[PDB]
Amino acid sequence: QLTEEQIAEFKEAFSLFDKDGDGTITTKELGTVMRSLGQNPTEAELQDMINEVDADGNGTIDFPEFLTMMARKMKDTDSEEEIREAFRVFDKDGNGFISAAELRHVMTNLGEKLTDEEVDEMIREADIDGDGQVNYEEFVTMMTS
Amino acid sequence: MDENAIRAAIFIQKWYRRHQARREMQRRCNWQIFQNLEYASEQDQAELYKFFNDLIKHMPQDKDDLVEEFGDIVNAKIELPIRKNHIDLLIDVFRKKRGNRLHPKYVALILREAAKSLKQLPNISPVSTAVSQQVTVCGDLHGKLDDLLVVLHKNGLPSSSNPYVFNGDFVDRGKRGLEVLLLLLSLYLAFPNAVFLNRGNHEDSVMNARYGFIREVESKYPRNHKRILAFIDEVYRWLPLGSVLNSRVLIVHGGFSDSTSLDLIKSIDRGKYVSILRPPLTDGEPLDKTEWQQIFDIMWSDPQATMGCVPNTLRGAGVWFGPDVTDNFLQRHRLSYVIRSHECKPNGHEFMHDNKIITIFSASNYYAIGSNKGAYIRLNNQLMPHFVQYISAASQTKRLSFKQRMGIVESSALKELAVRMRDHRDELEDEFRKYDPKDSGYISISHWCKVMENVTKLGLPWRLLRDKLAPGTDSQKVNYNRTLDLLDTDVILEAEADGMSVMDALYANKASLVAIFNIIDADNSGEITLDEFETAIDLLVAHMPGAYSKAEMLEKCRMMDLNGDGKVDLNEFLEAFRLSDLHRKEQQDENIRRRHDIDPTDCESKVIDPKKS
Ligand SMILES: [Fe+3]
Ligand SMILES: [Zn+2]
Repeated sequence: QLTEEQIAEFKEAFSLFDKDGDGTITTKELGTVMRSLGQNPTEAELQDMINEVDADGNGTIDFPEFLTMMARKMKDTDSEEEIREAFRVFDKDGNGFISAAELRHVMTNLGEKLTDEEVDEMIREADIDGDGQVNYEEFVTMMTS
Repeated sequence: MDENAIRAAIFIQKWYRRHQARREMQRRCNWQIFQNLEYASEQDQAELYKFFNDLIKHMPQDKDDLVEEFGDIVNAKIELPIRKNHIDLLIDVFRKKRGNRLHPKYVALILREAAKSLKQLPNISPVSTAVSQQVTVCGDLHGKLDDLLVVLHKNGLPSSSNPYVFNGDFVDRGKRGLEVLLLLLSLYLAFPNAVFLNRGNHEDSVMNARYGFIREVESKYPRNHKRILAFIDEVYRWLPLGSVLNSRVLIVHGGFSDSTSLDLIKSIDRGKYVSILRPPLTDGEPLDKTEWQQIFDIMWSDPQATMGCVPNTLRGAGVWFGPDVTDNFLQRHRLSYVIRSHECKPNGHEFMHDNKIITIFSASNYYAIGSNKGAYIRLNNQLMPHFVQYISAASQTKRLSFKQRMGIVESSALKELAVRMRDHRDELEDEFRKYDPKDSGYISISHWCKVMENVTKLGLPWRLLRDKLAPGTDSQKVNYNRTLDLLDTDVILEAEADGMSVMDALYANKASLVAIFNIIDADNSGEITLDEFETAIDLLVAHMPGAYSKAEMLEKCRMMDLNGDGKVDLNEFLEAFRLSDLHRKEQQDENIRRRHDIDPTDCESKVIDPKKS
């Protein structure tokens, strides 16, 4: 199923998170290892994926089930173009200079809320200027590259 | 509010979380590279102990000298009775980035008084928290004077109501090592009932010559470096080997082992072991292998998750100890837990073996700017460890974007890795050529990874580094021409020029040569024979690659043995080693060429609950 290079690249990326080197990692870091290889599932997808793979609540996952999970997930993917429209619909007047207050307000309450640290880092990197407004275009261009 | 806003929010959230995970993976890879690079050099340095240990088996069983110093000199006055006001003056002198050189007389006085005072202390120092109701433990400092000043400012100066325990490694990694040692000794002298010191693995004359401390001392005091180094080496002799807290908690630098017994360490003649990596200087009494092994295990051991006790091949010295041996040792010595400081940690502190081994590390920015955060432990009367964290030089750190803050660390790691990899350029190129039977110029990814692992033997995740060591490569083939060009860059050669390496024993430690050539003495008259000389060079070249090739040394003796084999002919006999080193350096060089002020307020801090960490 997986490519000849992938079956080794995934194993090499697997050992960076194993505390004991036994090929099994804690389940709480699944959303990091799976994200790091180009996938972008939400925590709801993570819960759905862990329910079908964990039954006794052990909290341990080894290499083969991770490989099967990634093979199942890889079948769908998205490009970077669809990111722009998400920010476009958040500009009520097409100014392109959305301020930090509503940007923090929306995604800390709407959708699937993040913690305080994530938004702290995000509007710390994005809001370079002290005016309190963030240019979305430069943000996306500099982070995507 | 509408469903479109929800869709946009969740899409952006997914994208941001993916990028955060990517950055986390990059951080972990860089940390792995740094740790493996440090361990690869410590392991190579540690084989001198094995060489000495198996060479032993094979062979049969107040004077005034300081002179005036050139350059700018600070007129600070330090008297023999050290008081609190001297500490503030010393801090003020050392605070400035320039014009911080003390007069050699005061340095000699401080070192001599500290050496005289440290002789009376026992091997293991008992610390009682009944009166002070508080005790503080700090980790490695490694010349980070600003970190020590930050700790002092945040926690106050040591006193009878606020003692300190500095857990070794005071020097030889940073650019300001001497100041940390002088300040610590002055603080100990001013407060003898409230400051305790523990010897570390870097408190060795052999290790200092390899990590730049001796170079710093020679540069700072060109006219007096010899006697200052002698005084410092004398100070290293009497530092206590460990500390016992409240008769319940043991504080050691490295760790322990299955055969380690405190009832034996307390009876070791500490004065013999001026150096750890080379045999102690006994008075004709043949040395004991057990005590030296005891001290080595105490100083150099490391913990491991798996069970059993195996020899620590990762660092090249010491032994790995798991939870089973830790529990057995604690039950045998009736202790609660052991505090440790050998290994650096990303957060500065960690727990191991079911909260029974506490690792601490008080050096911030150990590898590069932003690598890790320092930490120190505050213990209450019930010995519950409160952890604090801090990062120095925050003002310069805040003047960069997050991408640049990651890029500086990434560039430092890549530069260090390429500098280390520069040594094996010829063998690496030959291995690459062998794997290309049709000289097409492109080899498979698996072959590339195998060649890299076989040559470097660092165990790094090479497949993740494919796009950085060899950029612009496809998913199936990698050209070695771009890789070879990376180590052939001029700036890499310039950086590698300043990096000291193994050997250079005469420049590093002439005492090492004296120890070797006194150990190989079959008789006590001081005369040796060439067959023993041949055996010694054979054993030396058996461990150190490309040492003498058994040719230059033998030819040198044949030029000198006019009256045959005999005594070690003093300096002119070491001219053989001198000319051999010069010839080797010239031979390798020809082959290569033939192609701000300290500020404690400039920091960020955080206090962590014992159970929240
Ligand atoms: Fe250290
Ligand atoms: Zn150490």
